[PDB]
Amino acid sequence: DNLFVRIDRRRKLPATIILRALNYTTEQILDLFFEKVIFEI
Amino acid sequence: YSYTEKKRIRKDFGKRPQVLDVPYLLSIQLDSFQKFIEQDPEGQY
Amino acid sequence: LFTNDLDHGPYISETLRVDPTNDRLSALVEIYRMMRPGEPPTREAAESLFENLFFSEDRYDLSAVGRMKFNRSLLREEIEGSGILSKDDIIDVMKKLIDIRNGKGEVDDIDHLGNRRIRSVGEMAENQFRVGLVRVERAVKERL
Repeated sequence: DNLFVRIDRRRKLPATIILRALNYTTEQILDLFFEKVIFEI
Repeated sequence: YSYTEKKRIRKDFGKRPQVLDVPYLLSIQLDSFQKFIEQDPEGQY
Repeated sequence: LFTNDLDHGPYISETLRVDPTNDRLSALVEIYRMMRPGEPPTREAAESLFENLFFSEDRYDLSAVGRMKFNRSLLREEIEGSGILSKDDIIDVMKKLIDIRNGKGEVDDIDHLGNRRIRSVGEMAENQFRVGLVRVERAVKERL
């Protein structure tokens, strides 16, 4: 269970690369595609 | 009754009231070509 | 973050773990490697290629019916817009694909008449005429 991107049906490529190309950071990606919880001690 | 039909009337056995007339059978091609060649101020087509 | 096995999933986190790129430039050069069988590690040509691939009006075009269908498919209420893909469009596409993966939604019907369209003589003639105009403009610019 992971996502790929294929442009013009050429060859497989991971789907995170297209997000990276649009000046997106890893933590921004995780904020976009996940929901957060708070842990406190 | 029209002049052409009055010379020979075809007996109709249909029993349901005609409500919508059969449209002009060649509308698609002419409408497409008119949309192609007609002046368009909005410039959509 | 939040993870499950029935309603949610680590679809993107695992992709990131398998993802070899680290920054924007590495992703751009990897895309350039994939597109071009030759692999020169340049700087500006890769960015230009990526920009013209999807964000250039002269090379990419979502028609009015295309934009309307795109907006209706992603439940977006507004029907009009631009013929150029945005980043929000891609984000919504992947979000909806994940939602389908999560069991929330269903796939489209290929043979539904709401997914197939009629193209008549005028549209094809217009396409051919535009092709001719595009062929003319190059020589026009060259000699200008």
